[PDB]
Amino acid sequence: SYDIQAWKKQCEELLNLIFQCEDSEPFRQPVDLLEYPDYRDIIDTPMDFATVRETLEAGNYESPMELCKDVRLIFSNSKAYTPSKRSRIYSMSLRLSAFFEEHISSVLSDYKSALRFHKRNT
Ligand SMILES: CC(C)NC(=O)N1CCN(C(=O)c2ccco2)[C@@H](C)C1
Repeated sequence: SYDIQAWKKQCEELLNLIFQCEDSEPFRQPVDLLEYPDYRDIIDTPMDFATVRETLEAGNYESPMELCKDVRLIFSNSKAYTPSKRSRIYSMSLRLSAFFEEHISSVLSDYKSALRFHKRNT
């Protein structure tokens, strides 16, 4: 399975699954700096799943590792903002993260395998 390009549609389909999860609701759009006027004091780099989908569809990811780093930033930002480990929105974040990690591992493995095959004889 040595298709170097296959990660992109695999990531589009996984973003579609994430958008169907009720747990994605708080993460589908950039945080509004009205309801949370301090947000930028805590969080240096906002990220959300619509920004990730747009960056992918623009042709602005070179690899599924870069997409993975942005998705993990959504979850670390939610960790940085939660008052406790017992919030609705942080709790939703940890379930969505488990689901994402379960599905992205094969995408990453297949991509890195494809790149090693492409360099086998270099
Ligand atoms: C719908 C809109 C785009 N999202 C939004 O307003 N958010 C999502 C990010 N966020 C958290 O991560 C959080 C952790 C604990 C409590 O809140 C809050 C600032 C609320």
